[PDB]
Amino acid sequence: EYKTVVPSPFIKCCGTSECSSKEQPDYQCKVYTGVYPFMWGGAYCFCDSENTQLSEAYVDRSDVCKHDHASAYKAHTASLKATIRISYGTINQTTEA
Amino acid sequence: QPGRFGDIQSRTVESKDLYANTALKLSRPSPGVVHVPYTQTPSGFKYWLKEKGSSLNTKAPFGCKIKTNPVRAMDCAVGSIPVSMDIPDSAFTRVVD
Amino acid sequence: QPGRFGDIQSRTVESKDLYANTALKLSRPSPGVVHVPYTQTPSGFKYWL
Amino acid sequence: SVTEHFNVYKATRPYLAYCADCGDGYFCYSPVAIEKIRDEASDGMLKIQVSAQIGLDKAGTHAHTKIRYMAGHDVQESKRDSLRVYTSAACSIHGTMGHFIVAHCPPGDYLKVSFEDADSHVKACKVQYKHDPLPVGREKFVVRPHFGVELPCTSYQLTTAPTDEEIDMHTPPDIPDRTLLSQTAGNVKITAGGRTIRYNCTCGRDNVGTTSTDKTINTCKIDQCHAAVTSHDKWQFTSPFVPRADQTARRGKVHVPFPLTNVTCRVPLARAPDVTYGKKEVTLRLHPDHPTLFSYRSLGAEPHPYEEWVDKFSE
Amino acid sequence: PPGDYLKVSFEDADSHVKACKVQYKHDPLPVGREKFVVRPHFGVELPCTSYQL
Amino acid sequence: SVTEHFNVYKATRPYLAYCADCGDGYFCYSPVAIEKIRDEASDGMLKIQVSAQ
Repeated sequence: EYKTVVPSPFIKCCGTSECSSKEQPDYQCKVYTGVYPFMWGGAYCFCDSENTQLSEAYVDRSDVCKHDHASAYKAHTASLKATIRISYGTINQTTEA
Repeated sequence: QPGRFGDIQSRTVESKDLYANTALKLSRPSPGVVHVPYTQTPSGFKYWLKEKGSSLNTKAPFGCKIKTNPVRAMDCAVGSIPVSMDIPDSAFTRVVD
Repeated sequence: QPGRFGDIQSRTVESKDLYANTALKLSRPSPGVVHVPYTQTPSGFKYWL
Repeated sequence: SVTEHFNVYKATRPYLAYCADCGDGYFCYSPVAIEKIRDEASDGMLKIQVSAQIGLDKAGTHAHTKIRYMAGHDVQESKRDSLRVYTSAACSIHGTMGHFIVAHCPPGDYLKVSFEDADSHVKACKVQYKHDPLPVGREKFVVRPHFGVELPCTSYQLTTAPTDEEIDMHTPPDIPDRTLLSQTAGNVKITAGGRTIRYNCTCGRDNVGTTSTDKTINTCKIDQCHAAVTSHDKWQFTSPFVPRADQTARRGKVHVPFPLTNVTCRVPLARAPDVTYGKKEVTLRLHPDHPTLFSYRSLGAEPHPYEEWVDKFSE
Repeated sequence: PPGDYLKVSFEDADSHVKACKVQYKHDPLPVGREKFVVRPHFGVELPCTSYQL
Repeated sequence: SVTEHFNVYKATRPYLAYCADCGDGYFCYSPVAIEKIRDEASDGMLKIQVSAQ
């Protein structure tokens, strides 16, 4: 399973905040102009329209992937080991070959 | 491919490099709301886990019993095994006996 | 037969004898528990109904 | 001992994030906002993360019986006895530590976490979540049996010890509160009551307003004026529902408690089929209590696998 | 929530629970094109009707 | 009379019994192990036997 890493939005009040590339898998980043977000106590920014939210997200391997993962294998050239019981007279014995 | 087994792939459990193709796309935040909204195709591994069906242990021919660690097919009732037998004279009894 | 109609049979309501063929089998108490664990085919009358 | 595990939270605060459905059909800024539901235990235990912190005093000392949560700018505290988790019916909560809950839930298509405010008002958050865990065995059994088989599974271990799983802590953003401003004969009183305020007033001084009140000796009024609490002494989770203060690296971490561990789960054993033998026929009468996988194969060179989840009494 | 019955109940002055239950199939149709279960953080504001409080 | 109907229990004790699920998903020694649920009533009433009295 993948983990999707989504930081807090970098809301730049009264300004702008250009995005930049990163090497992380499936990484997406976009800057959205003209945001005017609210928090519980009021508007987050003074400027009514000169704000930009930088949204960033990328994919990472899940925190349990060490423990819950499936292995894709190529499988070929099988070797056969057999356990045989040999007996005759006094001898009666089991050997792997 | 997204939403199918191996939408993320890693050459080993520990590897630093991850291929990811999950179709992660960001979208613009709703007016006055802080939430970094986004769509992404659900985990192809977590689809596989329910789409699996019963494993090869229930389906292998010749009555094989399949096991892991190591991958092996036990007791496959197929073919025949030549034997070369070098028996010493001390195993037999003489015709006089 | 077990789990079908007539898995237990009585010649009359007041009969003291009873035929029963319910496939009751006991199995070993699990390690550390006092429970009398058993398996039995559910009543063929309550299936019939 | 647990008191040295929980003190990792003493550097941190709960937070008042946006919840899209607060158990009534509408939004509010909720002290219980569900951030992620983790579901990777094969036994079906859910690990739920909430914006509350459970097991902690206002001081951040460990306490069995307290939840701490935001009521505004101030952290408040209330009884753990009120914490309830529901899907289609009430879940059983097996463990709690800070932001995290582990619970066993019945199948359902939403998940609600709730507790009671210090004023005994119920506060909650609800999220859509299709909970329908796969069976551990070959039987979609409902309740743990007195007798059966111990199959291997995984479960979240109920230990609070530090773990490799972690969540990034950062300084809170500058929390706006337009009740800090008040008009006084055309002036704007900055009611910096035990806070450090950042303000802007167009006609006023702007920049950081500092602790203690400011008169804003002019006519600017509350329009063209703004204030926010700044320079908080405690970190918050970098959740996507709360702005980030700056792009710098996280000021700290908290570990995700209750590590995933290997366990055995007691699955039932279905009844031995009633069987009769015909000429090249086996007739099985199958009496499942719950959806039970029936399967067979030929032992020849051509198996023709059959596979049927039998939920009805069938031959 | 969806369900087959509607029960209204309240406690008497002596804290005895008093109730009534009726059969009433509550399957509401979706607004729009998805039978969603819970209100999401982001989506569309589709028009509808409901009882003004 | 109800008192002389009940007093047959005066010779008796409740008991603990093994219990596979206490409501949280693990085994229990509760004072209310459910011994049998009897369902012979056609209206669907259940007669439940528990180790509490």
